[PDB]
Amino acid sequence: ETNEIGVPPVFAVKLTYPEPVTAYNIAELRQAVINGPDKWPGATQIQNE
Amino acid sequence: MNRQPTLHKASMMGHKVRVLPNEKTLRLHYANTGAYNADFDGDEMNMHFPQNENARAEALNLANTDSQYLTPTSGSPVRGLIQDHISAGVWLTSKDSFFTREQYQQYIYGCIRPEDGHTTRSKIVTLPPTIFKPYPLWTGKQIITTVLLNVTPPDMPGINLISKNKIKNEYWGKGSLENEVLFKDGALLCGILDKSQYGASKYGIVHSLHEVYGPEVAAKVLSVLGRLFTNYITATAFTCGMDD
Amino acid sequence: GYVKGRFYSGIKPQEYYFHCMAGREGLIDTAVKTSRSGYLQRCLTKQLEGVHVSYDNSIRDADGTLVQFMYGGDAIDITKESHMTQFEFCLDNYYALL
Amino acid sequence: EWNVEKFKKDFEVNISSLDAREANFDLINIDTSIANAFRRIMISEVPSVAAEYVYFFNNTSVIQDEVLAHRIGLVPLKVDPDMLTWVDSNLPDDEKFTDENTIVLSLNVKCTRNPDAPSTDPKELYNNAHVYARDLKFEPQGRQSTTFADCPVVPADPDILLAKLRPGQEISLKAHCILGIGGDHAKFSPVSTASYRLLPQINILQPIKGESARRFQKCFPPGVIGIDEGSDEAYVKDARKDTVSREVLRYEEFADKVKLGRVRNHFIFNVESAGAMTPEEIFFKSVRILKNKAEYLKNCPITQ
Amino acid sequence: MIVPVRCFSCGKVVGDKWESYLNLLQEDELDEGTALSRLGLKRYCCRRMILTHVDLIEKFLRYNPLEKR
Amino acid sequence: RKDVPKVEGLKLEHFATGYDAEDF
Amino acid sequence: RTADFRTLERESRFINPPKDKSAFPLLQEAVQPHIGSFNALTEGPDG
Amino acid sequence: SSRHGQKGVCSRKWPTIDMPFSETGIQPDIIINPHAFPSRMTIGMFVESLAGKAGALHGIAQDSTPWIFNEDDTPADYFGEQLAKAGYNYHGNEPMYSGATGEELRADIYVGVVYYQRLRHMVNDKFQVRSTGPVNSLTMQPVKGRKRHGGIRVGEMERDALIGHGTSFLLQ
Amino acid sequence: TFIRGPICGTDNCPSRLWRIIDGRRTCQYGHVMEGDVEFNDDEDG
Amino acid sequence: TTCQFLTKAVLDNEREQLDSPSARIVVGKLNNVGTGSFDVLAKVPNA
Amino acid sequence: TLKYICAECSSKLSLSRTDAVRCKDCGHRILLKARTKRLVQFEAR
Amino acid sequence: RSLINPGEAVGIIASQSVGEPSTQMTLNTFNVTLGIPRLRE
Amino acid sequence: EEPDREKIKLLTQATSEDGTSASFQIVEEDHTLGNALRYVIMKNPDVEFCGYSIPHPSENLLNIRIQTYGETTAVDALQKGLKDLMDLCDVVESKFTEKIKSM
Amino acid sequence: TGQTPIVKANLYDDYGMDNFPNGFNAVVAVISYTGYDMDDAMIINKSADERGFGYGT
Repeated sequence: ETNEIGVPPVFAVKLTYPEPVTAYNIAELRQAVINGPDKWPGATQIQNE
Repeated sequence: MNRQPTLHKASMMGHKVRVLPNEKTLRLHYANTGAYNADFDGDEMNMHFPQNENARAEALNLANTDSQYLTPTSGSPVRGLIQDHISAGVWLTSKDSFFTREQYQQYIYGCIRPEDGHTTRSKIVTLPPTIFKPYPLWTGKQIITTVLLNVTPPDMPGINLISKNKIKNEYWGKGSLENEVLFKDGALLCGILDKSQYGASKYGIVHSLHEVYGPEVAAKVLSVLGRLFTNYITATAFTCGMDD
Repeated sequence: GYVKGRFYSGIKPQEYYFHCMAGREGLIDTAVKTSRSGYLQRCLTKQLEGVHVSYDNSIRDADGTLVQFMYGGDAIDITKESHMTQFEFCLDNYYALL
Repeated sequence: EWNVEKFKKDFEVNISSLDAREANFDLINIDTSIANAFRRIMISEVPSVAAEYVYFFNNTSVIQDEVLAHRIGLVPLKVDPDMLTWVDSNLPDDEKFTDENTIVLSLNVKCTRNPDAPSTDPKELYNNAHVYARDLKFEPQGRQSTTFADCPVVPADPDILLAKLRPGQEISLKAHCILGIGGDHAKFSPVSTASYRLLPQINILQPIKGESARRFQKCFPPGVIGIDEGSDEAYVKDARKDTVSREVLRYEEFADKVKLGRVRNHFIFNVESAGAMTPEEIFFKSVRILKNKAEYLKNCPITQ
Repeated sequence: MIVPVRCFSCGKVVGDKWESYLNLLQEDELDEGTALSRLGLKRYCCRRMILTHVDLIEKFLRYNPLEKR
Repeated sequence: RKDVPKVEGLKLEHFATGYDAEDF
Repeated sequence: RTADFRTLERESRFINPPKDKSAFPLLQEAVQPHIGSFNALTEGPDG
Repeated sequence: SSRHGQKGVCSRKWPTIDMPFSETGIQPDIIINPHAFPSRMTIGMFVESLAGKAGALHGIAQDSTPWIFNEDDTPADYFGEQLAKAGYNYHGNEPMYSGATGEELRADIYVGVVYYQRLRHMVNDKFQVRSTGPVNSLTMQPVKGRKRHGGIRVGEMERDALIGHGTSFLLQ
Repeated sequence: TFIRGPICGTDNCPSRLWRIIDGRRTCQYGHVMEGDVEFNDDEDG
Repeated sequence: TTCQFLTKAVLDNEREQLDSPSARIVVGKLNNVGTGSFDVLAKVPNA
Repeated sequence: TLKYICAECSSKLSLSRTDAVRCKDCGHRILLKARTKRLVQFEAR
Repeated sequence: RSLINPGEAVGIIASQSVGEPSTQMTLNTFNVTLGIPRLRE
Repeated sequence: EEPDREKIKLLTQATSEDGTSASFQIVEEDHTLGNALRYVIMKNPDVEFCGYSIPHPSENLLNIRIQTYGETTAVDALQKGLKDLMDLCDVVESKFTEKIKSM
Repeated sequence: TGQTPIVKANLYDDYGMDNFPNGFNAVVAVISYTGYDMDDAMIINKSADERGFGYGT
């Protein structure tokens, strides 16, 4: 799309966004912890309370 | 996303992320090359990734590329198709361009895909052909009518536009009127489309859809015409030889 | 220095040489382009830097010292007055623009 | 109303020639989107055997190790496919190559000075100065002695010059040759050039009898236009012979008197081979892969 | 360096035709035109790969660090 | 000035597929 | 003909470097400004 | 780059099958956009393309010294007759088909043989990515260096762009 | 990879330490301690 | 001329009101040109 | 038996501790390391 | 509905809309002080 | 018992609840089958719309979208185009076998 | 993998530039087909690359 950038998978598995886990996103953030920092729609670290 | 000499605020715009496999470079559309003033021969761009929702909301609503369509210096549009999409609309919207039925349905779904959210009707609507009896055929101006029929919202009526091309009438022959561009209720009825219409040019069709339907509809038309004149170029090429 | 040759058929060795002279006189204006407006724009953007539209349409500096009473005379964004006088386009598209 | 029995009543195959390496044959009244798919599969999807992993023990020659390992991979082997099976990708290296997946080749060439009378040619002057492709020695590993005894693994072109040496230098390697498709790397491509052309159509419009028909002979290959007299003036003998050079459309005697189009459902396939398989048999593999590409999509569920 | 194994464009095996081609120009005294067509190079994408080869390996092989002189 | 000298002895070397040297 | 690559003359020169005199004498005339300048320090009239 | 200043980066290593094959069966090694030619006027490349295809067919080398040809002896008519003598088109064009749709292309495509070059400055040493990284000791800011893999700089001018959008939390 | 330092917190990991992506040191069981910022200088006579 | 103005600011004994955007970035305060030019307040239901 | 090669006279030559790093036939100093039989591996790509 | 919004950074936009097209007038005579040295005065 | 559930994936975000307009998503396919299948699907007299589309050259994906008129869902018309493409490959194989046995 | 030029000047041979092959011949098609080549971008063939095409160390 014209309003888009194509991110490589080299960049994609490094840059992380802190997403606070709530009732509406635990289905997509459980899958992020399961995939881990190798497989792409995943995560790298979790922050405790 | 940041071209490095940031001489104005459209050199730092807010793009959406599409993660592509198997690539080692950032990868950008041609419509953004005039805004950053980039030439695709080794330019590095900084990719800044903000970290809270007070910044995601402001890269999606204030510094995104769709709101940066007109520059603040004179109000001229700075986003549009560049080199080879210009030289395909002069063939696609030409008057030789007749498409059969199976070719008509392919170019619509080649550029507009309802799964990605390009349609507004959740189902691709089409047009009756312009030739019925010897063989049913569609004209190339009727594809441009179709892709405007799907990306614009169904409630608002079609665009009414009278404009000009860059191509004089006498390059087409006797009594041709293919310089006066005419849109009547969202239907291209006359004249080819050029840099003057879907380039970075003022009072064209893409600059008129920005005024009537807003920045997100005009963003989709540059996306849809960017893919229509890429799949048309693949099926019907373009070359420059020695006899030219 | 009038080259009657063309690039399809070739330019003769004399007029090949003169076209090499005109090819160079633009290329000395390649290096003088760089640091012209770099310091000029920094020096603007430090003064005109807290200057912003207020909620009463006045154009005020960050400390409040008023600069203008309306932006331009009529408080129009440049990126909005593109079809504002194109009255023929608005009458055709009346129901779509309403 | 299109039917597959209507397709069977008007589909012909006219084979022009069939050599052991190249086959030429026409397909008539099939769509361009189906005949493209046969060219498409013969280049990409049809599998073949190429060396994939190269294990050097000592390479002291001039050619780099990563270059010489690349040149072995481009060597076409004369191994029939449907003898090897597909190697697995996500199983480790100690379990990955078996006697059922892999063919092991090797190469052990040392160059030595030769005492010869004298400038002088290096086949006279050095022993083992040119490494050829036939020096890849097949090593039958596992149970590949009762099943590759009729057909030993030989390069399809045994005179491919792999490397060159001078005395003191040596190459000692051991390459594992695995099955793969040409769409991954181009070395698994079973065909040199599988391609088609579309049958040219020459439509003479006015009668162009006379001496003008002699200069209408010359604007085509010689087995295209025939002349007898003003009667039997200029008829197309064999349009299949014509390459579309458009030499007739640059003369002013014939800008109006001819039209140059194609017959739009008459393909002329030209299929060579890399030597491992006959070209008429990599066409049957192509037409069955497309069928098997479609059975696997038919007999397959849909979830969400 | 050495002759490429395959044609770059089409993919026909070319690397077995370099030593044959130098006999067709030395022994038979042919031109470059008939010497390529006798070897079977008939598409100009693969005619240009035997015709154009430099064969720099014979210049690299003169520097042997493993023998005297 | 003499014009650039034409090579004498050029023949057809692009035949369509399946035809090799059958033109006489 | 118009030009020729010297494809048996190149190969006979890669295998056999010239023993008497360098080929390509225009390539040694490219640095005769540099070498002849240094040669004039120790050669020519007056030593 | 060719020998006429027509440089360009590799945009995509484009797969083989969906790439326009010819009547001969040849697929090109390099596709160059025809739009790079009007602004640059490199016509020495249009004549090289049909002089290297005539020279590949007939087995000959053509001289390309400047001022061999003349305005009465145009090389498009010199080398063009060499392609017509081999049974190709006089203008260098070849009929190509589509790699994707299989249909024939609209007009004949200008194909030939051009001597290409490869430049030594490559893009392998360009990218970097930063997520937490080493910091500086005085200011506790991210550290300069592609070796330490950190420190993309939002400098003096990029601050002015973030003020000019009015976004206060992208500057924060 | 591992660099032996002090024991770790959380009443979980007693182990050695290990640096993480470019900037901070963790234990091998996942836990990471604070203030670990690596203090590397720049380079610019 | 940084410490030219710095001595001028001390000998004046000046209070910096922190409203130019170059003074808010120094002290880390939010800039007030655009979305910083107003305050958001949340409406709570109970007294 | 690890060896080296003299760069000048091309004589293969092993070298021990408390030896002058020289060839032993000519008196040459630059003395390049030979390669021995050892497994490296490649993709054929 | 086409008015400038409050809080708009018109100071920066006016300084960028002068300084950016003065990266486009660096050229020479194709009398009066021309281009950027007139703009520096 | 092991089927494969990644190869074909009906996209419910663009599938009509009528079933007569769906958009499929194949993995590991391209112009090879997607142009061969679009040809044979468009010969059904009940198909109103059909087109294939590859979203990006990088990922090996393929979207084909069938819209019918009625009395036949797009899943029901996807599989008629797969059998007639299976039947068409058997005709070509049965003709090319005769002519090798005719030389 | 260097190659000589088919199209060359006659001073290419007098300086002996064949000893130093700077470049290779390529079948080049001037065509806008892919859409990936504008603004001085070019398209290389993938199978040309796999078979070695301007490979260097």
